[PDB]
Amino acid sequence: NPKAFPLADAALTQQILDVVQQAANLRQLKKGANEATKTLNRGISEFIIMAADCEPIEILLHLPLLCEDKNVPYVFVPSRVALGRACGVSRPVIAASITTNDASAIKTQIYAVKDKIETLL
Amino acid sequence: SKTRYYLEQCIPEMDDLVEKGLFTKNEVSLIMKKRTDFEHRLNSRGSSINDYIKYINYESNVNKLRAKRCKRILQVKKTNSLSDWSIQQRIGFIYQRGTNKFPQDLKFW
Amino acid sequence: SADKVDVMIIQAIALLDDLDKELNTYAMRCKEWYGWHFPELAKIVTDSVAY
Amino acid sequence: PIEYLLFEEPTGYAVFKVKLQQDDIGSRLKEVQEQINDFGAFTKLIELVSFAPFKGAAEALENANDISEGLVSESLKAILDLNLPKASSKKKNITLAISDKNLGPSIKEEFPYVDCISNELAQDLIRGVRLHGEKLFKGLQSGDLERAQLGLGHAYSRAKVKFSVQKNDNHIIQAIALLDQLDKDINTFAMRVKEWYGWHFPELAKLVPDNYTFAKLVLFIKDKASLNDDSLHDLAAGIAQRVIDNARISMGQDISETDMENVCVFAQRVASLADYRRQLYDYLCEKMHTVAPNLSELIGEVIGARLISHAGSLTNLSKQAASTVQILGAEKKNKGRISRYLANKCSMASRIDNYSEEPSNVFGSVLKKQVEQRLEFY
Amino acid sequence: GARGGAKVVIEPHRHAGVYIARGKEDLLVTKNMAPGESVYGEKRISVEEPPPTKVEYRVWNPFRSKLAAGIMGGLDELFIAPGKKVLYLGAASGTSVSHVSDVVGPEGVVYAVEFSHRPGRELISMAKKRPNIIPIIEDARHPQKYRMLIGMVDCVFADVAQPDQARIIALNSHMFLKDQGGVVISIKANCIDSTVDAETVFAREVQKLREERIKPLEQLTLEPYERDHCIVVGRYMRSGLK
Amino acid sequence: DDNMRREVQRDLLLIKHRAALDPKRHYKKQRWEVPERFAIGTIIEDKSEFYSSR
Repeated sequence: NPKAFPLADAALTQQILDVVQQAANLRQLKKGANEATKTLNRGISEFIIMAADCEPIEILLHLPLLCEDKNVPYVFVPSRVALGRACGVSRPVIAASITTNDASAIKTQIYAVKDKIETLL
Repeated sequence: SKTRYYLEQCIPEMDDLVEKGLFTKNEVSLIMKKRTDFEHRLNSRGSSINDYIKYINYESNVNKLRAKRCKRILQVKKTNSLSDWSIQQRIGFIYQRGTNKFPQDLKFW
Repeated sequence: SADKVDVMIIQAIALLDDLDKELNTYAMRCKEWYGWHFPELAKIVTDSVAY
Repeated sequence: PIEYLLFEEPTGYAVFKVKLQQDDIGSRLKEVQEQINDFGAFTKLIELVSFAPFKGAAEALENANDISEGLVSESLKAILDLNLPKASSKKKNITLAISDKNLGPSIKEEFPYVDCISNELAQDLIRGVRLHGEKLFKGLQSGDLERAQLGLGHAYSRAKVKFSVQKNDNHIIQAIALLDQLDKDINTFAMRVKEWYGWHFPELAKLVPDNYTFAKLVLFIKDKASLNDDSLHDLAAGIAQRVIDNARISMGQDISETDMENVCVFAQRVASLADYRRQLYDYLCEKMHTVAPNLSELIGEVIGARLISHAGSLTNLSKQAASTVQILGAEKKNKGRISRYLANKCSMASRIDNYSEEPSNVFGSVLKKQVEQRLEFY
Repeated sequence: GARGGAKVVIEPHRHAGVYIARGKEDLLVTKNMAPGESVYGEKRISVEEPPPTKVEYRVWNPFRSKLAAGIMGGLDELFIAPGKKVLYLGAASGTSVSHVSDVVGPEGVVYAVEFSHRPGRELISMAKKRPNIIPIIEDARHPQKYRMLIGMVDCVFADVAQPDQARIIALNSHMFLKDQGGVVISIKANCIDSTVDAETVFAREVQKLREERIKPLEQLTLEPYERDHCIVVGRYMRSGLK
Repeated sequence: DDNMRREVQRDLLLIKHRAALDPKRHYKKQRWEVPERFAIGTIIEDKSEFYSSR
């Protein structure tokens, strides 16, 4: 029973982070832990992703208490550098979020991802 | 009511208790009106174990008086009739009813 | 003389009032700090010196 | 066939004999399912025949955990072994109206001659005895149900969460909110010691301005009659000679006695308050080192206690974002970007030492080194 | 507007327990049970009363609490009176249960159930402060394993986020709710069914209630505060449904 | 109190005629009879808030 329990396996990892890159190219993503919690307690968040190998794990483990209280799915991913390459940014981002927007052309893939990870959790 | 039912069930003991001459009609009506008031107090709305205790005391003392008038008037101990076990049967009924209606007092138990 | 003086008996009840409100706020702080170990007695005793 | 019922209650286990039966076929009718609500007909239907209270608090928690996972325990098995008759195989086996199908097989495993039952008849009979509550038990108890179930609920919740009762930030909250108010109270009462001992020796507020050593030497010199003992004043406090000759040259003086004695009582008690402050500050220093060590090493102990007090709780501070750790006064262009850096590093340390199970100091130290390199960038 | 320091009158509302705080712009305000400490970071009115005493009040942020939006949109009657016992299916954290607690008051109780763990420890750390609530950290889908510690609540309320909403409230209300008692549920359309839209999923849920013997009597949509939720108020009839 | 202290006679008239206090608000129409039980409060701001509602 570790502290990063809903850790996604390989194929679900690849589909959630190509949805990440589509969102980053569609200007619908928030990069980083404190902007993630700011958009989370603002409310606009379809789902949030953390990285399960940051060198202190608690600096993004503070996000569960917000997200499963405000009823939004959350998923750990086994590589911060892969999530950085997904977000399309130089330094490794460890906590990304997808904002909510019904004027974005990845709504179908976002909802498929969200249904898969609610079944995962 | 049911107080009428209990009082009417205790009539044959006074019936043979006057049929044998050890209790005449005046004093048996006296003990019957006293038992009437005691039994309505027992089957009131919100009675008490003190009322159960003193009604039991009345029945034990009328049993002692019945045995005394039996050994004085008829000069026999056991009258082999309904008049002997009836008061102890009633005391058993009163103790069973008290332990049903008030089960938390170990003094009465 | 200065043994039948009044400028100390003014500040004596000034001290009594300040000490009264200080004892009240210390009662509140001790009641909640011990209540974090034991909440069920701040409602059952009220006399703070007995507390 | 419902003739015995088992009810579980946060003071004890109850077992009820079912005197007569409920109407089974018409058990959705209004004139039947109002009889469960009213009291004058429910005691026609259910009487109490056994009530054994578990008396230990921890044994109540253990019975509640064994029921909540659906398993028999010592007190439940004890009262069923007592009350449930051996229905011999010529007649039948006895029936028992219990509340849940998860519990059912675990009493059927242990007692063979019992037979559990929970249809909607057992459901609404248990609902009726739950509704009427205390008025069925006719006084076979000592203690009401709601306070006992409050305690049992809090204990069952903490035993399910396995909540760490060593991560205690409320201690640091009350510690610093007592500490600053206690410094203010020591200062005010020491001003009262000064203003009350002025009538006996008004050239002492000039010489001895420190409140604690003022109160301690007021405890030392009672009346202006010392005049000789110079070798105790450097202990209790050069200026020894100034206060000694000012004990005879000044004579702005009232000669009063009982008020001087109560000044002495007041002064020694204010000195006791100063000793209490000087130990409580050290207490919350080491309790800040124990509870919140990374934030302690990064920002300092009393600044950390002030910051957790401003946040309200350590968990609330952690679930705050890293840009809303703006607090005025604490975390004291080139004078502002260093404070922003220290702010979100303080939020990072807060996240570490709150969401850890019990924290370490190595991340506080490398955070200190990172922010010191960012300061030496200037 | 409504900054910290203005003077606001505190008028009483129809639903006893809550109050309207009328300043130059209005607020919805409940009378705080444990004074001195906000629980999820809301602003507090603080009135003085005459031995000088000082009692405080909390605002009720409807964008972050469910039934506050229903109260401000205007419901005919709730069942959360200042004496009742209130069950709370899907108590997330203190952020609404503290408001339902101090609406209920010092006599009645609020049994707040919760399935997750980290909101559970937050709920317990809030629950030590005020005494009229009972935190339970059990799944709302199994009302036979916290049947030990509660009994005969007087109104249930529901915010759970599962597509067996009606089965959850039906099982918890059969096991605990008394007859002629209230049930206030809060359906989230996009949560429980994403395919078909809001009014169809609301009608399907309220049909499931009136099959499970809750006679519904109010439906509110709370549109300017949250999107496409609904508050459905009902009685639990069990005897004389029609 | 029955004498009404005149300050909560001023500001109750103020919030009763609140609709003409600033020409960008437009409160919805309501009669607002004066409540015969009412207090006067003071908004304690949040400690984690500054520069925007203090």
